[PDB]
Amino acid sequence: QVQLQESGPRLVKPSDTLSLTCTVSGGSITSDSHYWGWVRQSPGKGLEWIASTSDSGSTYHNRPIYYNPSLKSRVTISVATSKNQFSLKLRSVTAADTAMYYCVRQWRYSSGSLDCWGQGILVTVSSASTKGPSVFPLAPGGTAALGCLVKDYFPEPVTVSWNSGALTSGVHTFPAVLQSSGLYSLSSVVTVPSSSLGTQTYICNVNHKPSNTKVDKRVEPK
Amino acid sequence: QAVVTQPPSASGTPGQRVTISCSGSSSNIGSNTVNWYQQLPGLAPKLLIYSSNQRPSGVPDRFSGSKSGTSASLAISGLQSEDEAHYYCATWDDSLNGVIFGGGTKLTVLGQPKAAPSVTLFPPSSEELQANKATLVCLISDFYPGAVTVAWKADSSPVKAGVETTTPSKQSNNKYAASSYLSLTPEQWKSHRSYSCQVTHEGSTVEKTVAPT
Repeated sequence: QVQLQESGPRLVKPSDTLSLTCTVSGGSITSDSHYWGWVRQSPGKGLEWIASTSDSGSTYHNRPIYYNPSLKSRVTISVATSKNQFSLKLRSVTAADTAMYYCVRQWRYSSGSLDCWGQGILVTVSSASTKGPSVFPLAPGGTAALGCLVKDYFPEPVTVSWNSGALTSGVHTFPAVLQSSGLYSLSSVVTVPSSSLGTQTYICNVNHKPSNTKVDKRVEPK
Repeated sequence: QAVVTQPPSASGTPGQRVTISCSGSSSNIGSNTVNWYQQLPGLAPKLLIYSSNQRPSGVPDRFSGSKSGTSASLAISGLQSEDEAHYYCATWDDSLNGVIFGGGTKLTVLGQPKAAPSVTLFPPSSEELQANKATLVCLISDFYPGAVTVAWKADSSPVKAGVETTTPSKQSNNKYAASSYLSLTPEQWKSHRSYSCQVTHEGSTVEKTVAPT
């Protein structure tokens, strides 16, 4: 019953080093029954296991370090037992390295069952520079529809919440269009009704983690 | 030869029973157990089956696994529209000393009913204007199958310039969603009187339209 979260720079340059971190938020990162690992998935493609390391392996068993051969030259795996974290460095990234990267908790038995998964982090390999978005308020029978427009960002993704996570009923966040300009746009829409509109305040909360950009925006019409 | 393989497709009608092969060799499936993972759109893989036949605590009873020789099989009894997903097999290979995956299988569940696109449209904002751009956004949701066209019109003057239309993507409920973006210039907006975003599907069309005023 372990929670796994990934963090690290979303946007690596060609032949730079990619380096992510896994934050284990549910138990203690030491167990002689589990290894800790990394899996990736290029967009539209299949799953590819990268490497997994053991902790701990002191007097009892060992500290076996397993790698997918195609990437062993390029890869480093690390634990920070003290901080409840493990890590992955991917050296010399190409565009064939753009992928959702996953933390997995692996099982020392049964061919390496990957039994707990983090939600995943999309790392894009590109020479383009980050661009945080711009948000514009979208103002509106029985049901009224209300929204935010997250305009021109790079790279994927941007998440959008409403009223700091309080409002999740009736929220629809649409997948992004890839414009001709190489930048992205998407929109998030709340279908509510009335009697409303006059009372509630409606803020959309747009995090674009690749640019460290967080914007709140209140709707209403002019 | 140190690699595993599965069919790239399977299909079925609710209530059915479908089976997905996974084929390897001596150094992997032959000498090792098998795991199976399900992956719904916009999500992460889940442990579905482990040690060839065991179940994790949440996995419904109709999911079961087998191994024999150099082949394994995932079997889903009582197909549900929930189950429409990609299904991967994984094992361990003694020759490469690590985890390998199959190429996955897309499981389509069909016989599910047509769904007509609900459509929402939006004018630009008294903010993207007094910055000096303009975008009309057109949001099309909850329609099966994922197959639409989007015509824009200036009065009927079908406008085609500056139109970005996403491809449809697979919503959670296994219906579909897409959006269209008509870009134009600030005065290009208060010049005409009204623009219309129309969305056909199957052979039945849908139109909403907005103005400045």
